[PDB]
Amino acid sequence: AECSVDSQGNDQMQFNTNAITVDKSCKQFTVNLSHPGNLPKNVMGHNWVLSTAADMQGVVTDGMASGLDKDYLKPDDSRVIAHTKLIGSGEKDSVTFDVSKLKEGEQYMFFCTFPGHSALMKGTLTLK
Amino acid sequence: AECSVDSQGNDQMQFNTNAITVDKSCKQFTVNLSHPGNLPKNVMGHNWVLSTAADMQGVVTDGMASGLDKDYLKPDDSRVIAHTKLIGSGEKDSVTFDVSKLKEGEQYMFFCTFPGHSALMKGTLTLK
Ligand SMILES: [Cu+2]
Ligand SMILES: [Cu+2]
Repeated sequence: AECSVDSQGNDQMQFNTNAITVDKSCKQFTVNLSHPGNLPKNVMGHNWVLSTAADMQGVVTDGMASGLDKDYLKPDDSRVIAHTKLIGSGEKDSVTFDVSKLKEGEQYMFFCTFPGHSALMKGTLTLK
Repeated sequence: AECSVDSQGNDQMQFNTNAITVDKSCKQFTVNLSHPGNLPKNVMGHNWVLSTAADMQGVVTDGMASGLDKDYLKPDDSRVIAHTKLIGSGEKDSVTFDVSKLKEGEQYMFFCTFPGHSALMKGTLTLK
């Protein structure tokens, strides 16, 4: 805990939070994502993807085009700071990343890239 | 147009209209649904479903429980007044229903029951 947060993507197409702050003392930060619900990945999969607020749009749009087999992420997208995989219900994944990749004074956004989901499944992240 | 309306459901989970006025001189009313875009039915499928504003929530919950193969509509649901099938991009479907099944002063909603889409794809239908 302290440098980790548990996140949930449900069958209603929402995340349980919309603002995560990363404490400057953390060397690494972990996101544990679970998918409560009953629906399969192909109709209601979720991932936790991080980028800057300004890159988000590019990542969601190139992710959408890559398709379900690339977990709707462009392979080696260098706008992507960190991402989990695309999980279906009852599945779980965790991503740990370097806090050094964040810089204080920049807005980040986490979001899901499964088509249409970022309209509700998104939140701000900031290093503080 | 005369006793019919054309409706579109696109890749960003939006219907092109959000209010339909059926007119009382119509014995029947037709809604012609189409889906602009490129995503298939299992990612961005849409249907047009009508029920009272009061029954929409159960129709949505039971719908989501029916599965993709049942087009996310509970078969022979008593509360659905008219519905198209679920369609992906490039697919088209229509429904004609009799205007005697709507009464004056009752509030009706049209909506899409594909998981997560109702919160964003819905509108009111009025007998005038
Ligand atoms: Cu999602
Ligand atoms: Cu829909």
